[PDB]
Amino acid sequence: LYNSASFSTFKCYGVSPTKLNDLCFTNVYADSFVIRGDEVRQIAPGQTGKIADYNYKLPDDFTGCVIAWNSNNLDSKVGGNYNYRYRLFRKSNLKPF
Amino acid sequence: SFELLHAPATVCGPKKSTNLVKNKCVNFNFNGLTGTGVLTESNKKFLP
Amino acid sequence: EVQLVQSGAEVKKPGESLKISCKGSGYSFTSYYWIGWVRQMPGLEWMGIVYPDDSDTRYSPSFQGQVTISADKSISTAYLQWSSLKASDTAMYYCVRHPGGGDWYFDLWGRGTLVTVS
Amino acid sequence: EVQLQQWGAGLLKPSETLSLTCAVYGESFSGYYWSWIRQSPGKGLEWIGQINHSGNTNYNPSLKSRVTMSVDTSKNQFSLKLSSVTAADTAVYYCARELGHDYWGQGTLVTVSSASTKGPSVFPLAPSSKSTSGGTAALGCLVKDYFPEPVTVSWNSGALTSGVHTFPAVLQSSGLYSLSSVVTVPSSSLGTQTYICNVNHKPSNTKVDKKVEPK
Amino acid sequence: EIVMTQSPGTLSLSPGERATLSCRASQSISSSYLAWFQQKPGQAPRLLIYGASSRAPGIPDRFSGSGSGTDFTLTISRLEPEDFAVYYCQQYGDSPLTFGGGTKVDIKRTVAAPSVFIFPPSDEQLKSGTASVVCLLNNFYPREAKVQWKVDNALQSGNSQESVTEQDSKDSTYSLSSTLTLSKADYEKHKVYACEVTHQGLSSPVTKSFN
Amino acid sequence: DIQMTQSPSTLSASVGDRVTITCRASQSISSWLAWYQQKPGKAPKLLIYKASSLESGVPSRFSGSGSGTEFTLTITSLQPDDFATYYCQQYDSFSWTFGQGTKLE
Repeated sequence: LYNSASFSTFKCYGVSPTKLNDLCFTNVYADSFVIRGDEVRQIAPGQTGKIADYNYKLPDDFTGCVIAWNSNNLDSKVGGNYNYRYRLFRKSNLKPF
Repeated sequence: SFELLHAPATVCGPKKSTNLVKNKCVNFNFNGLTGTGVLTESNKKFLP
Repeated sequence: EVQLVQSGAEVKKPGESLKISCKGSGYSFTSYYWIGWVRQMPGLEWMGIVYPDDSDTRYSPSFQGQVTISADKSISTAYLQWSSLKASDTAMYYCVRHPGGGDWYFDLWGRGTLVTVS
Repeated sequence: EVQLQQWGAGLLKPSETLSLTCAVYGESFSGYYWSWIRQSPGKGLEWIGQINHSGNTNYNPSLKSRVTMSVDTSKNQFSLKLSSVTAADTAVYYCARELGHDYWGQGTLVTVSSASTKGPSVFPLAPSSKSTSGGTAALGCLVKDYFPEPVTVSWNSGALTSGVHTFPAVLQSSGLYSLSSVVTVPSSSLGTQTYICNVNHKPSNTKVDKKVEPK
Repeated sequence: EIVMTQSPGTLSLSPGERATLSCRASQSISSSYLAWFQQKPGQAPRLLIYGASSRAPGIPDRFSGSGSGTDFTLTISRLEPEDFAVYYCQQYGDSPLTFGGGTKVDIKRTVAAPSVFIFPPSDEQLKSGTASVVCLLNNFYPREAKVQWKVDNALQSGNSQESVTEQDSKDSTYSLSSTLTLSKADYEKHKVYACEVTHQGLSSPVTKSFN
Repeated sequence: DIQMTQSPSTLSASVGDRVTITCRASQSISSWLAWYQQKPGKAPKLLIYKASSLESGVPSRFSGSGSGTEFTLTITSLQPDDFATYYCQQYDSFSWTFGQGTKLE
């Protein structure tokens, strides 16, 4: 993953990316989802958007990291992809995870 | 998300290795035993 | 009328380059779809697809035409880029467009051409 | 039904902090989002943010770095703080419920300027002789150099209320305001009647009376 | 930030007619989540139409809305005297609520002609060291007008400002006052001064001059 | 890849009769199905997209059903012009594999 080039963002928070290989953990969780371009800066521990509060709240004690890449070829039509939806209205903020 | 160690870990990266050169003096690591020497074929029969 | 049109049939000796061009017409916003070829063996085989705007290609595992298909901006020429072949297999092609964006079924077909080798 | 009552300071020096409060009556304060909307004469309606009783805040990304919101559940109030205020923040602020669509506050005007309170001044005017020859003339008093916006002007001690034009105040380079109040009269009335212009500036507690006479 | 753009801000039409207002969004609006607000002077905006098609409770039936995608329009069947206000768009289908620019509606009538009643600078202001002269206009329906100052037979700009009153309740006209400031030495140096009035209704280029 | 078995084969029936064909899947796919019409000497023609959804310009006798693995195409009334070949297609994974096909006469 680290040596790939299609990835647009690869910042890591608790662990440096150069020495990811030599570290053993109990479990690895991969959360996958699609968002828009301007909204990708909100996936970090501590944010105040509509995705960090109503869709994908992250804990402040985060240790993995986030990998985002543009996919305009797969998810696009000359009309629109109305199959991707987001939570716009809620009554309270989501708890982490 | 890398769930940190609370029980003994079971996931981490592969360990690389080199070729097996014989009949030359070479520093060697074989699953953690380290040393320098000349490695040659043997007629010893270790149990499994 | 939207249409994918191809040239005439052709036959040539082994070791000679074979190119097939499928032309998209009738609708605007071309090169924003996914264009590709399907092997016509009814006696049903899909090969890779190409996105003209960014020249991105996928390829089926079993079949591989080894084609870097590119389309010019003005003439929208999504011609097959195949400079070599082996006479053992017959690469019978129908050119097909994709709606894209999840609707990955084959919607627009072409009449196609008969390819004879050797 | 929900009744919204808001208050807060209106005059602010540059680089100060703006504080406004809004109070809710009539319905439940919990289980709702309360929003602040700003309206400027040069921009238009703008949405600042919103807060609910639990303390969760939604902010406009443009103002997110300068806007803070607080809620007091005991007395059913919510408040807005806008730090490092600038002259571009002069506007009318409303407190509304959710996106609006039902109920809005009355609105609080906020003026941000680095000028101190000053008293208005009246400049005399004289109609031209050509206006007298034509048949109609205009008599007007010009008020200048008062900083706080609200000022009242009347003529004939308020008796003459026909044809009175009071143009809106304009802001000058020095940071003060000025306006003019005019009345149209026949030229025949000239030379036989005496007029009067009266100005009342409440924030400076100033009352000025001028006797307007022909030419 | 879905930026909304509206039809021309000012449009004039006689009462008892139909009105159409356009509204465009830079991007598609989800589920036609568009709302129309009406604001009268001195009051907070009031909702008229939600969902781009429906009508809010208590709203008269003469307001209608229709549109989709990135194009919407509001229609008023008959304009009562109270229907003259400012109308705004609002999209609530995305994260930050965005409002439109706003469209104003006026009252149409016959074209009038401005009357000019200039006042020369007073002595008291000259004692204070500032000079003010006012090209004045009175009673003209078309708000669009131009006045240009001529000092030493040359164009003057950047030193004068204009103030226009609101539309009258019954006369439906406008009054404008343009004030130009010049230096005392400059005002003494030159002998001829003028303000020239160009208006579509009044063809003659009246150049009101004085010394 | 996806291995998809078209259990029905060359079938004979009179004109104006119910006909049902099935196209079993190796593993469940969430109604990501396409039915294609084929005639001898003619290019393949798109018939049905998204499992049970009729395309414009197609007679109403064709209908689709099935969720996950039991995908089926049913024609209520057979026609002389309906004697042709049907092709399966799936687009769950990127390796888009067709079906074996069925013959009608």
